[PDB]
Amino acid sequence: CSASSLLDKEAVYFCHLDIIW
Repeated sequence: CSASSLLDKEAVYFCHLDIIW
């Protein structure tokens, strides 16, 4: 079920990454 409900959590937070860095 969405990898313990992560998948989007990790993709979104890390790609958001504070305005690309």
